[PDB]
Amino acid sequence: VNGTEKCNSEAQDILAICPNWALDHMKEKVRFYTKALAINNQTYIRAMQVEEYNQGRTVADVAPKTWI
Amino acid sequence: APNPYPNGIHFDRVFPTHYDPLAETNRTKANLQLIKYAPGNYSTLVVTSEKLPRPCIRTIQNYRRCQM
Amino acid sequence: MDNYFTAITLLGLRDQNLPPFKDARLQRYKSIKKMIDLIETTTKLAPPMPVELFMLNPTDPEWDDDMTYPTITHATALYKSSALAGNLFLYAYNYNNFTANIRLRTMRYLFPVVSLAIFGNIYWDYRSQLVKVNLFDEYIQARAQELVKQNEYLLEHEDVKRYVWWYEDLKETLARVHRQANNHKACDFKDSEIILQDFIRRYTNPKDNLPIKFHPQGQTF
Amino acid sequence: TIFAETWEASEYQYRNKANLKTLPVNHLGKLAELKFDFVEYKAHQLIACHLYERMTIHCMNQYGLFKDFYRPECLDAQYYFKTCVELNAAYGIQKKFFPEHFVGSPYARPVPQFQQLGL
Amino acid sequence: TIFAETWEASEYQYRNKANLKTLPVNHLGKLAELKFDFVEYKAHQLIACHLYERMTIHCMNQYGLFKDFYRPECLDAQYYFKTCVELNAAYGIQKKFFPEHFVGSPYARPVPQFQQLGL
Amino acid sequence: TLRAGKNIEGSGQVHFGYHDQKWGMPAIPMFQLMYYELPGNSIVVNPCRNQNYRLYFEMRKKLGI
Amino acid sequence: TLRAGKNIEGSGQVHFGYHDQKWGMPAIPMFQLMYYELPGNSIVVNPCRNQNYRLYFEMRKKLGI
Amino acid sequence: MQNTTNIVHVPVHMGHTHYFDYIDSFPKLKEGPTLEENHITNQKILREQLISGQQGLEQNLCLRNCFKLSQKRYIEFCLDRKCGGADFQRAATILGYTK
Amino acid sequence: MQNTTNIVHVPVHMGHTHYFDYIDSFPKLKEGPTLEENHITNQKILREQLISGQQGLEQNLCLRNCFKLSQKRYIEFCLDRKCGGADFQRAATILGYTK
Ligand SMILES: CCCCCCCCCCCCCCCCCC(=O)OC[C@H](COP(=O)([O-])OCC(O)COP(=O)([O-])OC[C@@H](COC(=O)CCCCCCCCCCCCCCCCC)OC(=O)CCCCCCCCCCCCCCCCC)OC(=O)CCCCCCCCCCCCCCCCC
Repeated sequence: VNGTEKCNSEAQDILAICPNWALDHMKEKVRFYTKALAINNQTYIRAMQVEEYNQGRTVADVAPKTWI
Repeated sequence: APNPYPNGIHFDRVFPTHYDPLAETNRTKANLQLIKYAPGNYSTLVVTSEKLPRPCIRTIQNYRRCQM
Repeated sequence: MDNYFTAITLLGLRDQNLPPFKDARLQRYKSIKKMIDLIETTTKLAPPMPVELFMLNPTDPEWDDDMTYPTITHATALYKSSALAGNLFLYAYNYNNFTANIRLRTMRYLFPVVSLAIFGNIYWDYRSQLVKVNLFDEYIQARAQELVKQNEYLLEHEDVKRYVWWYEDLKETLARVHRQANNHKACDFKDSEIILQDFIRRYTNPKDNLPIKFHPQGQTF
Repeated sequence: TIFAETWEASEYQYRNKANLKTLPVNHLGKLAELKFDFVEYKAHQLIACHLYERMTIHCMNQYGLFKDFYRPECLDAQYYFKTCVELNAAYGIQKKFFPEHFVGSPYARPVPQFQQLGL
Repeated sequence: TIFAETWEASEYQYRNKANLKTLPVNHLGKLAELKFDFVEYKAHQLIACHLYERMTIHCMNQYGLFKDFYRPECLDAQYYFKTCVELNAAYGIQKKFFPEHFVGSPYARPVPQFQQLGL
Repeated sequence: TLRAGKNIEGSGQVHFGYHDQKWGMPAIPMFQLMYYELPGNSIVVNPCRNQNYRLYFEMRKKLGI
Repeated sequence: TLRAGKNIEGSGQVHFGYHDQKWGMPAIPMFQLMYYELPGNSIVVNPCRNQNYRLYFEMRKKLGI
Repeated sequence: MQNTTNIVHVPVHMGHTHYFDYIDSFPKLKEGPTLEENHITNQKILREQLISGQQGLEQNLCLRNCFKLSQKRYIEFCLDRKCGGADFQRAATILGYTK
Repeated sequence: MQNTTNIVHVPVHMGHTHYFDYIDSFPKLKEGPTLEENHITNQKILREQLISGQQGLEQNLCLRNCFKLSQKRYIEFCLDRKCGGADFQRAATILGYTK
């Protein structure tokens, strides 16, 4: 509603009222999801990597076949 | 042996004795059902260091000598 | 060993049998390694939907009441009823003494007064517990219908349609995926890589520093 | 996802946590508890959780799902299959996003770079 | 160095280690065990380890260092003075180079910045 | 405590190390007049829980019950 | 163990938690034939220590002793 | 470390009594109004809210329920769909969320 | 955490014997020469060193002792004062410390 620049008092209430173990849990969640983000993106790069047997091939070269 | 230096650390057995090392001149003996005092009746605070293994030291000396 | 059913299906164990020799068999295991990374990536591209759709917000100040569950202690009422019946047997077993011996006149006179007070407590607790359970049951039903009509509109948002269209796109895509060869190589799903890569390219931007971006309502596991 | 028939038992043990569970290989002895006749190839018994599934299909083909499937040898096969795929899905996710929890990972106890030794 | 007569007892207790010793104030009761007459001002009894030092001087002035100083009231004063300045020197260095070991330090359990909470 | 995630070496409460021990109450009248064991039946739900029934009485009148 | 820096809760070796126990040799001939207690007098200094005396014999000859 | 070890951030005072160990008092503990004085105070606030603070209440309750949603785009959908097309910043000023 | 937990970096093989738990073998363990064969090999080295490796030894022993000092400035002071003015890089080549 007011933007981040006008929320210092509300940010200080979190650091004061939340117990220290809760702040350590909040700090660790950001570090875990940063790790999980890099892991999901490394899977993306390996998945979206074009192998040597698919050079220049697009969806037009796919055969009209299904799983069966 | 001199009176051990006053140490407020103690461990109760039956009831909280509220041990005060400054309330008496000579420290009363510890009874099994009353109290256990802190370890080191005659002990001071020092800083110590473990000694690295001899083979680990020989590799450090070889690196420094090869470095210089 | 996650993605078990996916890996078993890609290996063909649903319709055929693996080669009986370790050489070709172990190559076939490593051949689905690329496809698992593709299918894992596809399942992390789902668009968000309102969380207040099938789940009330537990952080709402309305639930600060910390109400408990009113119960009827059937076992307690049944025990105390049997203990009261035990007193009635003790009087009946000793009827002639309680009735004729004047030394027991006070027990004869005040036994029913105590028995009524004992019954009064047994039934009072049961009756009061019964009223509280009925008050609890009728409130959660009435309050729930008020919250349904209040949040019905959230099902009219386009995010619900965007979510279903993505799921149907994944179903049609995975149906087009097929095994192409039996050389026990990664190229056995050569055309399927193009299909899944086109799906991933459809909902993300590959030429970004972070193609998969984090948002609190995202997919991690 | 395990891309082989066999896995190192220690690679799925925790290093900085108490080890209260293992990830054992498929219990081949349970296959001999089935009294009826069936055809099973040895090339399918080592891959994780799949033997229990094939046993469940054999039991659900011989018997049904009502009053005949409810025998000790057939219910344990269905329970092992359901439990195996649940543990392996949990260990697989923990292997993907928490690789430093297991023995054998270089991040469980990181070895420092030589620049950190100050020599 | 403590720049006052009094110090918070909790500020010299460890937060992440077992507390087996304290840094107690001067034992004023030992001052009454001296049998001879002496002059002591109350303005000097609270500063750390100095009361035991003045007691030692009073005992070494009344008696000497041979066969007369060797009495329980005088030897405990010298032992307390030597032990007090040793413990305070160790606690002083630990307070200077390991301030994060003690209760009350903001680095014993650091509170994170708001930028680390991801809000 | 074990289920809560704390492995336990040894057993009992006679702590060998640097911990406070709590022996059983001496079965003599002196300690039996000063102390008494904690009765679990005296730990109760706060009566403020009964004030939630105010919602029920108001909902009934709103619905014409 | 306590002096070495490990605080001890409880006491004894009958571990309540997730640890292996060793109950002690059953005093029956079956276990008394397979097992025997560790004799401390059998843990010795390595005899290679005696080879340092070679330094003494060579020094005595160098000094003309 | 001692199993019975706690770190307290507010001052407490312990009792100097034999055989007992407890917190007998808190420094500078001021007693506010009684439970009866607070009750009378709250009755006056609730009475004025009952008599003079019930008109136009249905509209403010809808604005409050919309602002308890997770995402802002759902709040704007709630205000437009349920609150007769109210503005985000205009309703935030009514409820008192604007600085 | 189990108290009897160990992380080993080399392969071991545990014996599958009742009532006993131990390491019965090490995989791919190669047995070298016996204690007597090593003794005969070492004597051939010590005999050559005794007969033909004792001339000009005092100079090399002084260079070796100087290079066991802590700082380099003390090594140079040792070479200049004790070893007859030897050069640092030249003495390091004799001792085999140069690459
Ligand atoms: C390790 C094992 C663990 C297992 C667990 C179980 C352990 C065993 C428990 C055994 C004790 C209970 C015995 C239950 C019956 C067992 C059969 C038996 O008695 O032994 C054979 C017994 C023979 O005993 P014997 O050892 O061979 O020789 C006896 C001696 O010669 C001398 O003759 P005697 O007549 O003088 O001897 C009397 C004899 C036997 O006398 C009897 O007749 C037994 C009567 C027992 C009734 C107990 C109260 C039940 C009240 C009736 C409830 C009915 C509800 C029905 C609801 C729908 C209908 C409206 O002894 C007793 O009285 C036993 C009573 C035990 C004390 C119970 C007092 C409880 C008060 C404390 C409260 C505790 C809370 C729990 C209460 C649980 C209540 C359910 O057979 C008979 O007595 C035949 C009786 C035929 C006429 C009776 C017709 C029914 C009249 C019922 C009384 C009505 C009272 C008013 C109604 C009150 C409610 C409205």
